[PDB]
Amino acid sequence: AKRIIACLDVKDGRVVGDPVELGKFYSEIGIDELVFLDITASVEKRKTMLELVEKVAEQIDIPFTVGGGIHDFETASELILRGADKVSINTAAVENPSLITQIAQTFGSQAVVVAIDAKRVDGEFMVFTYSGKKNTGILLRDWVVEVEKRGAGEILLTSIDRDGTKSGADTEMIRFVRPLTTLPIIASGGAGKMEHFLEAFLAGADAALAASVFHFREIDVRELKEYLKKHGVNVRL
Repeated sequence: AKRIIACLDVKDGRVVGDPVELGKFYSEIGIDELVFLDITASVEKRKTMLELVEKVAEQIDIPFTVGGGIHDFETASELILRGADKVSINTAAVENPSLITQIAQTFGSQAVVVAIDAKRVDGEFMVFTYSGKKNTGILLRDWVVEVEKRGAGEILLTSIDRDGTKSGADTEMIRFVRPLTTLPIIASGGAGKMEHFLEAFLAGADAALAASVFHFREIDVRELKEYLKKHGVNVRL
């Protein structure tokens, strides 16, 4: 049941056109799920994220994920109890793979999205943390397996190379990750036209995430659902 997810990068409660009326619009246009990525000053970060969950939960009935600087279980728990359906963790998850299990045991595995940012380094796929500032030296191959074994429910796969380029998704990497795990894969980064979405689902993606191409209105998601369904992709329309 392939999903079209819209990602909303947000700072201090604004998109980087508040996050709520924007996701409001997306819930109506036909978006299946939302993702909110907060880049707030860390001293106001916890309160701003909680407030954002509140206001989006008050008017949006489709699943939404919130992430970005979620460092422990208490932050994850309060964001879920406040109205979020899933949390995404990357850096805390990498530095502490136990955290996947910890969130998953209270909120189920389906409540834990692990965001994997990967990049080619010397011919190998490698996991990056701190928003692509740190090469962890961990092979994406090894980290994907461990992520599922720890109890994750979904993997948000972003190619740092092809992210924000509009020149197509990283189908070689999706195909690389696809035989390694069972979890739904959310491909993020690269899509700049509808054909890139089809290419992503053929690679093995269970869901497509785009941020810039939806906001700038380069792609309509009704049009895009029509298109993919036309060419055999099982989308909910």
